[PDB]
Amino acid sequence: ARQNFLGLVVSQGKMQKTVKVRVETKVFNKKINKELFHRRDYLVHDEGEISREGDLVRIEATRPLSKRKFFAIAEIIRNKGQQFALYESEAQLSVAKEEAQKAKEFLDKRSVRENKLNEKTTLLRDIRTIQDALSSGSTPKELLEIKQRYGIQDFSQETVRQLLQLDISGLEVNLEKQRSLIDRIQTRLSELLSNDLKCDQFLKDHGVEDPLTLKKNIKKNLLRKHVMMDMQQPS
Amino acid sequence: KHPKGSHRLSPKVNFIDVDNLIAKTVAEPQSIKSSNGSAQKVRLQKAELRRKF
RNA sequence: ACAUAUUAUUAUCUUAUUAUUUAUAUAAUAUUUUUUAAUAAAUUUAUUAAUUUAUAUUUAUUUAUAUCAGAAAU
RNA sequence: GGAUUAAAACUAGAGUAGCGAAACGGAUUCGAUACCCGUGUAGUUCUAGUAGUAAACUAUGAAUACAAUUAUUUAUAUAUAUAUAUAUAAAUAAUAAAUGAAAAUGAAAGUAUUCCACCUGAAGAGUACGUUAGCAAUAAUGAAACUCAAAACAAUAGACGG
RNA sequence: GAGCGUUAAUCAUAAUGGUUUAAAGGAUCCGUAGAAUGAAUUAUAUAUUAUAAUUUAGAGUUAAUAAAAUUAAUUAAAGAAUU
RNA sequence: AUAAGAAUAUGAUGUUGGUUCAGAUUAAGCGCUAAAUAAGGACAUGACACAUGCGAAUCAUACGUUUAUUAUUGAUAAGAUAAUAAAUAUGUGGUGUAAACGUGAGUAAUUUUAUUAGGAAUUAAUGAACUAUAGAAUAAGCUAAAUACUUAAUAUAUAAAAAGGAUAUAUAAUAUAUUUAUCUAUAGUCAAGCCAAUAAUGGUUUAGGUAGUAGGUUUAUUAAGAGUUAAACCUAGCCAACGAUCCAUAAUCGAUAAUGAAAGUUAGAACGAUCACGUUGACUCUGAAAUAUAGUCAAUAUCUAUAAGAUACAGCAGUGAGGAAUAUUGGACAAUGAUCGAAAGAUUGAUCCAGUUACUUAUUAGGAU
Ligand SMILES: [K+]
Ligand SMILES: [K+]
Ligand SMILES: [K+]
Ligand SMILES: [K+]
Ligand SMILES: [K+]
Ligand SMILES: [K+]
Ligand SMILES: [K+]
Ligand SMILES: [K+]
Ligand SMILES: [K+]
Ligand SMILES: [K+]
Ligand SMILES: [K+]
Ligand SMILES: [K+]
Ligand SMILES: [K+]
Ligand SMILES: [K+]
Ligand SMILES: [K+]
Ligand SMILES: [Mg+2]
Ligand SMILES: [Mg+2]
Ligand SMILES: [Mg+2]
Ligand SMILES: [Mg+2]
Ligand SMILES: [Mg+2]
Ligand SMILES: [Mg+2]
Ligand SMILES: [Mg+2]
Ligand SMILES: [Mg+2]
Ligand SMILES: [Mg+2]
Ligand SMILES: [Mg+2]
Ligand SMILES: [Mg+2]
Ligand SMILES: [Mg+2]
Ligand SMILES: [Mg+2]
Ligand SMILES: [Mg+2]
Ligand SMILES: [Mg+2]
Ligand SMILES: [Mg+2]
Ligand SMILES: [Mg+2]
Ligand SMILES: [Mg+2]
Ligand SMILES: [Mg+2]
Ligand SMILES: [Mg+2]
Ligand SMILES: [Mg+2]
Ligand SMILES: [Mg+2]
Ligand SMILES: [Mg+2]
Ligand SMILES: [Mg+2]
Ligand SMILES: [Mg+2]
Ligand SMILES: [Mg+2]
Ligand SMILES: [Mg+2]
Ligand SMILES: [Mg+2]
Ligand SMILES: [Mg+2]
Ligand SMILES: [Mg+2]
Ligand SMILES: [Mg+2]
Ligand SMILES: [Mg+2]
Ligand SMILES: [Mg+2]
Ligand SMILES: [Mg+2]
Ligand SMILES: [Mg+2]
Ligand SMILES: [Mg+2]
Ligand SMILES: [Mg+2]
Ligand SMILES: [Mg+2]
Ligand SMILES: [Mg+2]
Ligand SMILES: [Mg+2]
Ligand SMILES: [Mg+2]
Ligand SMILES: [Mg+2]
Ligand SMILES: [Mg+2]
Ligand SMILES: [Mg+2]
Repeated sequence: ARQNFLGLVVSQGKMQKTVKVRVETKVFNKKINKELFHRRDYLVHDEGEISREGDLVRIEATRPLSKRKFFAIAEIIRNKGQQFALYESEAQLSVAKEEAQKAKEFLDKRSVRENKLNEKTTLLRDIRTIQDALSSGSTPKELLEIKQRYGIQDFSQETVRQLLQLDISGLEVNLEKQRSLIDRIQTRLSELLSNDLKCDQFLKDHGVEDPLTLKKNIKKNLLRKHVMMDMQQPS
Repeated sequence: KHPKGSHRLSPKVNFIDVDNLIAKTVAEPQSIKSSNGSAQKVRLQKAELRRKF
């Protein structure tokens, strides 16, 4: 049949309807006693100009098409070259949109900081008026303004404590919950495995059919999936 | 797309029908001609042997 | 340095021959075509030599391109 | 392919104490274009460049896996009845094995794997010619003919040593 | 041995090699090609290769903690001595 | 599967390292020597120049021409006609020389070689010349005549042909029969064109090369693809340090020869395969295929007939030259082939034999006492 080769497109878009395909064949080199790969570039006809540099293609022998062209593209085995072209175009649009959004979020942050620098009022001073007015009874209009600078309509001892909350405090509680879950899951499964009877019951209670007839790994995974379905779904 | 001016498929294999090959190559004389001549008889004998072979 | 021989090349010069392509002929031949003499046969027809007519095939000269080779330069 | 690359050298402009090619003198010597002494120019210094060469040496390319010990430092860690002790790496020193022409190497110059550079008698010769690069000195690349049966390394025993 | 010798030639006769010290490590590193080489498991395939998925022992990124004050370039200073 | 080393360093030793030797061989030469026979080889050099003879002829059953005899005709013999038997290849024709033979100049590959269970454009109304089968073979002209040539007729969009001769018999030139030729068609056989992939010496101290160059589109040309060639219009490519381009050198190869344990290396004389060439260059004709050992023109040399002449020994033998060196100016067509012829036969320096030469191989070249 017509001789067919597999190769990588190494040049495209330089000649009209012609691409350069790199074909590697296996040969034996008697001198060094080693089976080597021999490489050669073929000028190949691309009637539809579909192939792109980087594509893996199969080329088939044809009639003479030019001084040096004797093969044509017969199939695109892998289209990595075509993908590269599509992803580059999308990237230009995708990145422009993201950069525009980030540029607008940077100018907004700058405006807020500038606005705050125009308000001579300082947190300490404001928190020293909400704690003196709340301990003296005075209600100068500054407080009403302060009830707008911060949005704190009510001036109580439990409102300054909520104006000065630090994110670290929330992190400390989320970390304890995370540690609890891990510790509970491990103790639960550890105990369950220690007692085969309580383990068999555990599986049946959660909806396993004849858990007794199961393997150690085929069933410990069920136990693990259940212990993690009784401490993460209920919570 | 295959190259313009080229056949997309390979030419169909030509299978020989031996009955048709024999009929066209070594066809039998259509009539039993009168080979009274000495040279006609020799030619008839040679043609028969060649066709048999 | 150089004096030699050999080969290759060319925006050059000359060029046999050939191919291709131009223009021209009161060009030749055949046929057609228009007439015209001479001759012959018969009692218009044929032949030959001319002229007119187109057609095909050649010929001579001519235009352009390429070309063995030689010259010059490298 | 690229970059960096001692000393000397060169281009331009500053600097110039000391040192110091050269040069000119003083000695030494049979002679002394030397060793020693004097006067001491370039250079040695700085700035901006050129150039890409050294015994540019561990005369030992880089990477990975692996193999028997001791000693000494360093680092990290651990413990305590708190200052040592116990660990794990690195460095260095001396070694086993192994390797090697031996001298020796010793975690490689061992056991293996991968990649690069390089060599094929001496002399001619890192020369000639050409080319490339540089302001230049030069640097890179790099032969052949002729001639010879040499030539070289480690080690051994001597002889000799101002 | 009807040849023998000689000259001219061909093949064989050590790489089942080497490069600290004998010919031979590039001054050094960076890095391109390499038709150079190079991890693990499983499944396919047309099979020491290809593809897909999965993995972290090589190679990297960031941070935390501890440690160190060297090496480049630049700028600003000090010191003994010499003439 | 078959793998050996030796001499030479050094005061001595170990090692590095070259040199030389022991083996086989030749397209061999030379020195000395030499018996017969059988077989295999023989200008590697100047693709230098060549005296002389040969190497390609054959057909009389294509046409024509020339004799003799006999018969008939011709009232005198010049001729004619037919039969018979001869002659003619200095007239017109047919077929044969694209092979074979010789040589290795050119050729490093758009061309050449080798290989592949390769390919398409998806190769002509090509048969070259045999086989099988079927059909056809007509009319004029031109020449002295024809199987010469020319123009027509009819034969698979349809296109595209031809030829008679010899011998008998019967007729009144014609017809049959036999024999040998001619043309067309179909298939077979033999045999052609083109392309791909892979391999094929040295120098980069030849590093850049290319400009129809790389690709696209269209026409012309061809049986047929393609910057293969010619014309036009576009794109800016293509090759290259895994060596481009350039230069030098060389015919290539094997189931051939030599060598080695082998991988290999060498040769390419001999045997065989392939290519190229026939003093040099280009071009054209015929043809399926030729830049043909043809033709045309030119170049170089020679010759005689002095013409827009002939010849070119790389066919055989042979000669001079060159060189260390390579042979008979032999016999025969008996054999195997080739060409012409219907046959009888003719031709054949293909070929087969012999000669010369230890160039190679083999056998023999007296045993017992
Ligand atoms: K084309
Ligand atoms: K100074
Ligand atoms: K050193
Ligand atoms: K290296
Ligand atoms: K060594
Ligand atoms: K000696
Ligand atoms: K030796
Ligand atoms: K001899
Ligand atoms: K005849
Ligand atoms: K000959
Ligand atoms: K040749
Ligand atoms: K007949
Ligand atoms: K080259
Ligand atoms: K010969
Ligand atoms: K014969
Ligand atoms: Mg001209
Ligand atoms: Mg010319
Ligand atoms: Mg200066
Ligand atoms: Mg001095
Ligand atoms: Mg520099
Ligand atoms: Mg130097
Ligand atoms: Mg050096
Ligand atoms: Mg140093
Ligand atoms: Mg590294
Ligand atoms: Mg130099
Ligand atoms: Mg020594
Ligand atoms: Mg003998
Ligand atoms: Mg060997
Ligand atoms: Mg090494
Ligand atoms: Mg080094
Ligand atoms: Mg060195
Ligand atoms: Mg890591
Ligand atoms: Mg010997
Ligand atoms: Mg003989
Ligand atoms: Mg010869
Ligand atoms: Mg006759
Ligand atoms: Mg004749
Ligand atoms: Mg021939
Ligand atoms: Mg007729
Ligand atoms: Mg006639
Ligand atoms: Mg004819
Ligand atoms: Mg005709
Ligand atoms: Mg017709
Ligand atoms: Mg040179
Ligand atoms: Mg074309
Ligand atoms: Mg071309
Ligand atoms: Mg053109
Ligand atoms: Mg030659
Ligand atoms: Mg060979
Ligand atoms: Mg031969
Ligand atoms: Mg050869
Ligand atoms: Mg011969
Ligand atoms: Mg020829
Ligand atoms: Mg010629
Ligand atoms: Mg000729
Ligand atoms: Mg000749
Ligand atoms: Mg001869
Ligand atoms: Mg002589
Ligand atoms: Mg003869």
